[PDB]
Amino acid sequence: APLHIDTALPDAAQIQQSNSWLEISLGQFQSNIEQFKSHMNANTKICAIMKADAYGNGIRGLMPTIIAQGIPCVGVASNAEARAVRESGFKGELIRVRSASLSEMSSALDLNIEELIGTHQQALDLAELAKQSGKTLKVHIALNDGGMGRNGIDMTTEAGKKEAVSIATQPSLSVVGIMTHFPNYNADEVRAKLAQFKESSTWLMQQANLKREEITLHVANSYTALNVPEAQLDMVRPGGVLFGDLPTNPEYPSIVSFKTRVSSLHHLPKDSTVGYDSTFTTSRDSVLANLPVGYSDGYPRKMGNKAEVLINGQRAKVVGVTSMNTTVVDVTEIKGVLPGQEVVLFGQQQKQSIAVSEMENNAELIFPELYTLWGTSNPRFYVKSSGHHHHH
Amino acid sequence: APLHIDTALPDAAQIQQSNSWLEISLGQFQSNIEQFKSHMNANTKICAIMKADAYGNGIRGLMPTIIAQGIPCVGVASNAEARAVRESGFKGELIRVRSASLSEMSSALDLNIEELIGTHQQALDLAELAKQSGKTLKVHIALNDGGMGRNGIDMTTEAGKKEAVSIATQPSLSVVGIMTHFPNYNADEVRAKLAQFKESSTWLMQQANLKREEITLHVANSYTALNVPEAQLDMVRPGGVLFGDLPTNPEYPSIVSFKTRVSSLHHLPKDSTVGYDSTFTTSRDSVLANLPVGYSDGYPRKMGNKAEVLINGQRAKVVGVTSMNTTVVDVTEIKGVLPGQEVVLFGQQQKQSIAVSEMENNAELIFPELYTLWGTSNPRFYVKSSGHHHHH
Ligand SMILES: *Cc1c(COP(=O)(O)O)cnc(C)c1O
Ligand SMILES: *Cc1c(COP(=O)(O)O)cnc(C)c1O
Ligand SMILES: [Cl-]
Ligand SMILES: [Cl-]
Repeated sequence: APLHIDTALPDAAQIQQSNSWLEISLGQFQSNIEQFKSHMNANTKICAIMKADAYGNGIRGLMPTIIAQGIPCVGVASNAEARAVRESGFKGELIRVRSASLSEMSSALDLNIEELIGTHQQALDLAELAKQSGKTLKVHIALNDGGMGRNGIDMTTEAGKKEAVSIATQPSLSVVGIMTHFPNYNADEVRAKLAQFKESSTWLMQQANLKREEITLHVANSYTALNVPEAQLDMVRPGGVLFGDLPTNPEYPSIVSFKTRVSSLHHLPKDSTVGYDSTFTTSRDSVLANLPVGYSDGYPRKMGNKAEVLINGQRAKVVGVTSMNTTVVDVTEIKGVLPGQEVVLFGQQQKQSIAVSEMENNAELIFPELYTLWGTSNPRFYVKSSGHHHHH
Repeated sequence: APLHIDTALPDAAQIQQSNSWLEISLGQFQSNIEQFKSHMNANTKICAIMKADAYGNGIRGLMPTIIAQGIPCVGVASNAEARAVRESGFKGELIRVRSASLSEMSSALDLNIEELIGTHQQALDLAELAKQSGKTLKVHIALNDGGMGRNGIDMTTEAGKKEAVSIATQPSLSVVGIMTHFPNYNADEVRAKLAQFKESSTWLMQQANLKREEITLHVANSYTALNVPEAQLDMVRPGGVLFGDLPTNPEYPSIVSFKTRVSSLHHLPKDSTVGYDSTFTTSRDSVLANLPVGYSDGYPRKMGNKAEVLINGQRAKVVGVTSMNTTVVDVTEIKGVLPGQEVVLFGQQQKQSIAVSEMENNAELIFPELYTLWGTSNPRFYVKSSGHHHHH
């Protein structure tokens, strides 16, 4: 992960001289949050999950919305993300959503992170950091009832139960949450595992003399929070749906668009090869648009000869394999194309749209594999537009 | 591409609290440059190609070597890269290796870039920038003899020849180079296309009254420079081989390693699922190492259930699909594993090594697709080690 998340929001001139960039719809983000909120039970609260620099969309540009919306908790993965969240002025609960090294945890003490632990050694290490800093550190215990086999303690054996109790009774730590996480979007499996989580967490709280009313039980990602409402419990952990990436729930549109512009227009006669390995050959006299985007910007090699981009409201085929920095598009039958025109690589333009399913099939990746690396490799511009006195 | 390339080189403490990072062997980079140099004809010179933030390896950390080695020319793609090169103090020739938008070219005027043009409109636009800035701008003309169908002017038709002459005779520009680029590593095809390039460039120089001895003819990437030596001409453009990524020439080892550390060690009984979609189930009581690296750091989802990582000098299988931020490894039969130990995701550790071919097969990507995004998504640490008074 990036060591530092750049502090400045790109301005319009900076975007103008960028090769490619992300346009983030702040109004769509606001709307997705409000829509999500409308489905949450009275007794739950929201922890907005902002790992991978807010799913590529950018923590620094999005935090003012999180604050305005009064969201009480934010989740992150890296220390740089935790810093960006605190630097926005956010004074709510900040949780880490993964296991983190002792070095990570120690360097983050001033950020007031609630770490996520699933092993005795993590508890011992944090207890020592607590002792050395003259305080009690707040932690969440990850349980393995969901079957992720990832950050949690499995309690299906005597040894696992014993280890869980040791975690939960560690001197110098305050257990503020107990959680699990589900591996798929199968509502019936989630319900079965939720029941087991209730049993395990109840048992653990009894053994460790924890007080139920002081513990936040949380298990739900975006899918679960909306589609298994009885799993909302004390707190939900939506990430993807806020950003409009919950495949089961298309009523939350994606907030991200990936754009570039036409740099130059080149005339190539019939029977001309394009790109490394000469995988495409023109069948007619052609006009090709040269775009200064390639796989080092996160537009994969596999897009070549498969994907279309949008130029002047029309679909144009990407021809030849993508280069490291450049993509070539066939604009022979698109009229009105000129250098400098905006190109949509993912998103909408006039009446055309590139679907997520379209991106995934062409890239042979899942959508978050694309957008998380878009976000480390391109500047973000936060577009704010609607009608009167309204966000979207 | 990133809007700004971070100015500071990560220090040791910063790396210690990073989740994952790249280790760049500066001695190997130095050695690759010196070895490459030893094969260059007396009459050629080197333009080190540093696009995509030096192929993920980092312009800022590598420029002092380029300067010490007296390399006369550097190539870049983005304005941020051009800035990072000039900010190192480099006062040699700086060329752009792709078509760039008018907005990019205009904002870069103070960087003294020699742009790469293949269309009349680019020539007209640059001539106007030259006029407005009260100078003559230096340019390279890209010709399409190599058949990339990308940044160049195709001259196989009367219209293409006429356009090439218009580019080459544009008032207020100084043509300092004429170039092409080859689409594959087929030495016989390269030789045939080289002959055609000589014919085309000779013809163009005659028509535009250019003086041969004032023009740098350049056609060779890494492969071509080493394997078709008659194509070295006046200047070569090696990128990949300097960084140790020339598949045909394994005698230039890769300079990059991708690392993380063991965050936590988890006991999971037989018949336990791991990861989203539960694609792996333990067949025995297991100990799993939780690593804080995932696909948002550039370690792809496809690595899961395929790849191995190196821990304590031993290969360990990645189990379950990679998460956005976390990877799980089976260390049941690896002794000596402890939290905090270094993990090699790509590179060497003791007597073990992960091959490039291994990475490509598992990721289903070509190597530069991996490392360019590693470099936008992780800090770089420049390791300097050898024996006495020597770089490597
Ligand atoms: C990322 C993640 C979330 C958010 O998941 P979505 O499916 O994007 O809503 C919540 N909790 C944990 C532990 C996660 O890793
Ligand atoms: C990137 C590129 C190079 C360097 O290519 P390698 O195969 O990495 O040596 C040289 N010239 C141009 C025009 C390029 O695009
Ligand atoms: Cl988990
Ligand atoms: Cl080219």
